[PDB]
Amino acid sequence: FSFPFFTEAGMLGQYIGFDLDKGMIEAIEHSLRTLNAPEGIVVKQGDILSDPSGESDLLLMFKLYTLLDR
RNA sequence: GAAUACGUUCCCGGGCCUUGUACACACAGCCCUCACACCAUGGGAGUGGGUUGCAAAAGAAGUAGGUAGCUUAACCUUCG
Ligand SMILES: [Mg+2]
Ligand SMILES: [Mg+2]
Ligand SMILES: [Mg+2]
Repeated sequence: FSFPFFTEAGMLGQYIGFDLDKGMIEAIEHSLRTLNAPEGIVVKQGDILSDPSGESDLLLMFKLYTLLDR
């Protein structure tokens, strides 16, 4: 829900955060219409101690910490 | 200068006693946080032999056996 403040500046591109807890991702992904969260943002599951492959521009690391160095 | 506690179940404080205790300066006891180094142990792709076992092949020296080639002083010579 950082989008209200990410777009307060004008980030409007594809923000897609990847968690693993599906009982938490689906307890927060239903919000798309229930809460009427902005319609310009996707979310998809994924880890990073296993899957850091792709290309993007900004790489938000919030709960990475040293769990990958664990 | 006088209207006059019917009553002690109640941590100003102590005695008698009991069970414990996560107790001995001596009373109370259920994590929120992490890459965690570095010496010791249990492992552990492959390397390598020791010592070699096993299926064999090949066999140096020596010892023994055979042996039509070859060679030779003692013996017998029939004297070839
Ligand atoms: Mg007392
Ligand atoms: Mg041997
Ligand atoms: Mg010989």
